[PDB]
Amino acid sequence: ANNHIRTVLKLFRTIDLDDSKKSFYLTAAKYGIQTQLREPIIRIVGGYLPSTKLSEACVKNMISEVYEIEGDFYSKFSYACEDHAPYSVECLEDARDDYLTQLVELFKETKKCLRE
Amino acid sequence: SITTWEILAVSMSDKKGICVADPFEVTVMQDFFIDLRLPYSVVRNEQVEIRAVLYNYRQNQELKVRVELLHNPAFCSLATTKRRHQQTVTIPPKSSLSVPYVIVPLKTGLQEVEVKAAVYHHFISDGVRKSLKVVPEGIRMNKTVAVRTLDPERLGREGVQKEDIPPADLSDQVPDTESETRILLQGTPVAQ
Amino acid sequence: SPMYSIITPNILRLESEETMVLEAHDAQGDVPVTVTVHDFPGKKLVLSSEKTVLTPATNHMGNVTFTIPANREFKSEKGRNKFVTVQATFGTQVVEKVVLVSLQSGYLFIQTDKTIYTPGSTVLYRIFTVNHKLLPVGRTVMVNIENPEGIPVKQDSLSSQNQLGVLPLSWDIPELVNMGQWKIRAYYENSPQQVFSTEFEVKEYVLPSFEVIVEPTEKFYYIYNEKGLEVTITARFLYGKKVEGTAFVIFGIQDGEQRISLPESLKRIPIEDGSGEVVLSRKVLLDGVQNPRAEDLVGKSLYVSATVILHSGSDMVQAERSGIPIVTSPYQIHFTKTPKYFKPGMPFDLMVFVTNPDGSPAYRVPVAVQGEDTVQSLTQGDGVAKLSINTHPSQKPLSITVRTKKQELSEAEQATRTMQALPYSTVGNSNNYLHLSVLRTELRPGETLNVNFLLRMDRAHEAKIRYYTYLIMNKGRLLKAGRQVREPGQDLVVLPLSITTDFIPSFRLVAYYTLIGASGQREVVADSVWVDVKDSCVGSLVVKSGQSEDRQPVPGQQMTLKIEGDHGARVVLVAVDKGVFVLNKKNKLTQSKIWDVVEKADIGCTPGSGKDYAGVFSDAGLTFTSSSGQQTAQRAELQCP
Amino acid sequence: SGIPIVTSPYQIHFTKTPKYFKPGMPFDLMVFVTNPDGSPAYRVPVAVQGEDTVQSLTQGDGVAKLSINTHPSQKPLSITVRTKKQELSEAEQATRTMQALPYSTVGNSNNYLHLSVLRTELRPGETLNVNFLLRMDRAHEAKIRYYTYLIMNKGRLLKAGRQVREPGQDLVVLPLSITTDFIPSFRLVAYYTLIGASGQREVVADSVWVDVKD
Ligand SMILES: *[C@@H]1O[C@H](CO)[C@@H](O[C@@H]2O[C@H](CO)[C@@H](O)[C@H](O)[C@H]2NC(C)=O)[C@H](O)[C@H]1NC(C)=O
Ligand SMILES: *[C@@H]1O[C@H](CO)[C@@H](O)[C@H](O)[C@H]1NC(C)=O
Ligand SMILES: *[C@@H]1O[C@H](CO)[C@@H](O)[C@H](O)[C@H]1NC(C)=O
Repeated sequence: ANNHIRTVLKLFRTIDLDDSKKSFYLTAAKYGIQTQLREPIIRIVGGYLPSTKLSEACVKNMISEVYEIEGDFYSKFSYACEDHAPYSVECLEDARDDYLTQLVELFKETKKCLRE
Repeated sequence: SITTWEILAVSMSDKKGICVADPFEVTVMQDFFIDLRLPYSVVRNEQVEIRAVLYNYRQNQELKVRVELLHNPAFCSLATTKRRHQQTVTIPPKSSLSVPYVIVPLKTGLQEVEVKAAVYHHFISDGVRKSLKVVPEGIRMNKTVAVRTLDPERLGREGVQKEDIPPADLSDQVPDTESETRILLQGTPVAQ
Repeated sequence: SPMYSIITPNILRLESEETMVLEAHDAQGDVPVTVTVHDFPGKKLVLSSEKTVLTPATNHMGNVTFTIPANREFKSEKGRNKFVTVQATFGTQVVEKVVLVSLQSGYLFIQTDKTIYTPGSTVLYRIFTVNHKLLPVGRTVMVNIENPEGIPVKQDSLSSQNQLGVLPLSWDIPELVNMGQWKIRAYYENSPQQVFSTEFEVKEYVLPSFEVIVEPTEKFYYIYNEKGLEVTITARFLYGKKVEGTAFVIFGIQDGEQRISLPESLKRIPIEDGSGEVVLSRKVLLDGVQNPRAEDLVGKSLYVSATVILHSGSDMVQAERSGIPIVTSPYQIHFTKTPKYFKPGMPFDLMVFVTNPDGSPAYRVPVAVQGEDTVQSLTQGDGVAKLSINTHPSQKPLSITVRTKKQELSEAEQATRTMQALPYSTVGNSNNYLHLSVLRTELRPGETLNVNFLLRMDRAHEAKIRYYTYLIMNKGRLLKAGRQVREPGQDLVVLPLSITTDFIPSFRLVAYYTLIGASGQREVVADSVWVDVKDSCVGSLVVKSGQSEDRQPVPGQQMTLKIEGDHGARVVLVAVDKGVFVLNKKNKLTQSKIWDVVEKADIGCTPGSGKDYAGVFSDAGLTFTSSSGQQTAQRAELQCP
Repeated sequence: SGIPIVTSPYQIHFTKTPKYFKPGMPFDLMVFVTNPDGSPAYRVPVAVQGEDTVQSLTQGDGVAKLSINTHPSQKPLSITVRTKKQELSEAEQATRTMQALPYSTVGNSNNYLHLSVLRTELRPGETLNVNFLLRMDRAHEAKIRYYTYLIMNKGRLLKAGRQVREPGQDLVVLPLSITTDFIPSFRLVAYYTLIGASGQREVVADSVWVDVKD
C-alpha cells in the first residue's frame, strides 16, 4: 500500500545516531541498517491491502534493540579493537561481518510482527 | 558494486596435493541502480563533464527517477550549500539514460563525487559515491642529477673516494608536489 | 653367476625422497646389500644409510628410500654440471654408477588477486611452495619485484615453516611510478639460478562496464575462399545483459612482429541485441598488401581490433583478437606423441596429434594412412586418433605418411605429414624383441587398465624367462615396482593395473626381462610406453552457492557458499571483479598451467621405445647398471635436445 | 514396491562372462554387479578371491573388467568373485562361484585362437582394436596366411572381410569402424584353416561379445 510505507518511514526516521562518532563508521552503520532492515521490510510492507492493520509495538521494540546493537558495534569498534589500532578501518571492517550477521538474523526473527 | 564476481579457490592438502578450483560466478544485479562513469584522473582548474547512467531493468513499469548532485566544497558545480541541483527524468523500461554534469576541481589530493536517485510512486533509492583523483597540471620528466664511477683506488687516492652530489635546482617543479629520488648502486663485474 | 641390477632415476634432486629399486636375478638365498652415495669427484660421504637385505620369498626385490642432504659444497658451484656416485655392496660384489644431480627442489606458484593495478594501490600476492611430488614443504623463499626496465625495488626473505606452504605477502606501489609490465620473481635459496616469475602490469585505467568478445566463425581463413573472413561481435554487459550500441572493426595483417593495417576494411556495423557481423571481401585483403600473390600470404596472420561504443556515449572498450592463421589447409598433423622406434614384425602404434591451425586440438576428424587406406579412425576429445599398422619383419626402415580424409573437401586441403621410424636394435642380432601394447584413451583415476606384454622369442629360449620387471614413472621419480610372473608356454600375459589419483598426469611405464643367450653372454631386452591420464586435481575442491533461491542477490545481501574439499586441507580464497579480466585476461593461474609446468619439468622426452635397451632406459629417464657389466648410456645435459 | 531385504548390499551376475576359456591365454571375466533391486551398480571394487592384488572398478555400465592368467592345463578352472569394498564386514560382501570349461580342439593338436577386445562404453564412430592371438607350433605356423572375420548385428551378416597376416607374426591387429549401424551389439567370428594331423582338414574358430552404447 502507501500509508503503511509512510508509517514505516516515520518509524525509521526516529533513529538517532551520534554525530561525534567517526564519519566512516557512521556511514557504514547507516548503510548496513538501511540495506538489511529497511529495504526488505519496506518491500514486505508495500505489498499489503490498504485495509490490513499494521502493528507498531514490536517495531518500536525493534528500534530500541537496534539502538543497543549499534551501541555494541561501536563498543567493539572503539576500544575492544585489540587486533588493530583503535578507531582503525581494519577492525571496523572486521566487525562489520558479525554486525551484519546479527542484523539479518534479527530481521529473520522479527518478520512475524508485520502481520498480527 | 553492481557487477559479477569471480571467485577462485586454491587448496593446500598435506596428503593429497594442490588443487585450483574452476572459477565461480555470482552476478550481483539490481532492478535499478546507477553506474557513475568517471575519467581516472582530471586536471585542476579545467572544466570536465561527467556522466551518470540511470539503468532500469524492471518489467514494463515506468520510473520517474529524481537525481540530484549534493554539494561538495571541493568541487565547483551548480550545487551550493543553499541551492540544489535537481532533475526529474523518466526512464523507459529496459532502457537507459545519461544525465551530464559539469564539475571543476579545486583542491588536489583525492576528492569524491556522488549522486542520489529516488523513485516516485515506489520506494527504492540508490546513491553512488566514487572518488576521482585530481592532479595539478603537468607531465613526467626525468633529468639525471649526477652519474659517477666508484673507484677509491683510482679516484681520490689513498684507497678512499669522496663524491659530492649537487642537488638538482628543479626550478620548473610544480609547487606542493612530491618528488622521489631513486638511488641505484651497481658494481663492475670483471673476470677472465 | 647371478647378476645384480640397480635402477635409479637418471636425474637426482636435492632434498627429496628418491627411490632406488634393487633387484637380483637368479640370486640364491638372502643377499644383504648396503647402498652408499659419494660425491664426484672425491669422497665426502654424503649418505650411506638405508641398507636392506634381500629375500627369495619376495622374489629378491627391494627399494631403498632416502634423501640427499643439501650442503654448501653443492651450492659452491652453480654454473657447471655436478655429479655424485651411488655405490651398492651386494655382499662380495660391488657395483657403482655415476649420475647427474640437478638443483631443482620444488616449484613456486605466484597468485595475484588482480592483473592490473593503478598507482597508489596495494598489491596482494601469495607464494605457493610445493615440492617435486606436489606437496606442501617448508623451505626459504626469496621474493623480488622488478620494474619493466629491470631494476629490483623490493626484496624479502620469507620462510614457509609452520605456514603449510602458503606465504601471504603485500606491497604498496608508490603513487609516482613508471607504468609498464611489472614482474614478480621468486627463487629458492638452494638454487638461486632457478627463477620463477609472474607478470602484472600497472595501468592508468578505470573499470569498464561491459565485455566485448570477437569470435570468428572459424579459427582461420581459407586462402581460396571467396566470401572472405567473417567475424562476429558479441557485446554483453558484465552482469548478464545485452548491449545496444555501435561498433568499429579494422582488420590488419600481422606478419612477424610488424603490424600492417588496412584502411579500406573499416566498417561501422550497428550492434543490435548484443550481436553483429561484418564481412571482409577477399579483394580488399589482396589489394591491401603490396604483392598480389596468393601463396606469399600463407604463414601470416590477421587480427581484429574491435571498438564498441554505447548509444549513450558513456564508455568505450577496445577488444582485440590476434593470431588467426592464414593456412591453405584447415587441419594440422603433429607427431610429438608417436614413438620414433617400432618393432619389426610386430604391431606398431601411431598416435597422430591432429589439431586446429591456431593450436587447439581438433575433434572428430578422420585420419588414414596413404597406403592400404582401409584403416581409418576418428580423433577423440583430446585430439589424438589411434592407429594400427602391421609391420613386416624386415630390418629396412619404414616410412609412414598420414593424411586427413574428411569429406566435402578436395585433395589439396587435406593436411599431409611424413615420418621415418627406425627399427629396434637388439644385442648380437639375436632377434629378441619385447612389445607393450596398451590402451591409450581418456583414462581417469580409478578405472582399470590392461597392459599386454607381448614376448617374441624362439622356442629354444621360451622357458628360461619366468617373470617380468616393470616400473612406473610419475613426475620424474618412481611410483611402484613389482614382478609379473609368466609360466612357460604362455605367450601373452596380462598385467592388471590400478590407476589411482597419484598417477596424474602422465606415467611412463617400462618393462624388461633377462636371460642367457647366444654363447653365454648375458643380455637384457627392455621396452617403454607413454600413457596419458586426465588432467584434474589430485583432490576435489568445488565451490557452490548454498542459497538455491532468491535469484540475483541484491548488493549488500548475504549469501552462504559451500566449499567441498578434502578434510584437513587449507583453502585460500579471492574474489575478483570481471572488469579487470575484461581489460586483461593473461598471466593467470589454473590447473592446466600447473600440469604443463609439471610435464615440462620431466626428465625424459621420447614417448616410448628407442634405439636399444640403453637408449630405451636413457629416454625413459632411468639408469640401469648390472654387476656383470651391462649398463646404459651416459647423461650429462639437463635439457634434452 | 519391490524394496528388497538382502543381507548383502550388492549382487554379482555372470550372464556376460564367457563360459569357455582358452587355456594358456587371458580368460576375460565380465562381472555384472547390480544393486539388489536390479539397477546396475557403479564404482564398486570387485576382485578374485585368489591373488587379491588383482582388482578393478566398474564402469558406468555396471560391468567391471577383469583379467586372469590361465595355466596351460586341461583341468576345469574355477573362479569365485568377492567384492572387497571397504567399511563393510566380511559377511556383507557378495560372493559368487563359477566353473568354466576349457576349449576343446580336434585331434588334441592345441591349435587355439584367442580374440581380445576393448570393453568399455563404446560409441558409434570411435575406432576399435581387436587382437588375434594365434597359438600353433612353428612347424605348421607358416601355412596360415589370412584370417576371416564376420560381424553380426541383429542376427544378420553385417560385414565380411579377410584380414591378411604375413608369416612370422604371432599376432595381428585389425582396425574396426563402428558406424551407427552396429547398434546395439555385434559378435566377431574369426576362423582360419589348414591341413593338420596326417592329412585331415582342420578348422579353429572363435567369437566375442561386444556392447555398444544404446
Ligand atoms: C617401495 O617402497 C614402499 C615403501 O612404503 C613399499 O610400500 C609398501 O609396500 C608393502 C607391500 O608392497 C605394503 O605392505 C606397505 O604398506 C607399503 N608402504 C606404505 C607406506 O604404504 C613398496 O612395496 C616398495 N616397492 C616394492 C616393489 O616392494
Ligand atoms: C624517463 O622516463 C621514461 C619514461 O617516460 C623512460 O624512458 C626512462 O625512465 C627515462 N628516460 C630516459 C631517456 O632515461
Ligand atoms: C559383402 O562383402 C563385402 C566385403 O567388402 C562388403 O563390402 C559388402 O558390403 C557385403 N555386402 C554385399 C551385399 O556385398
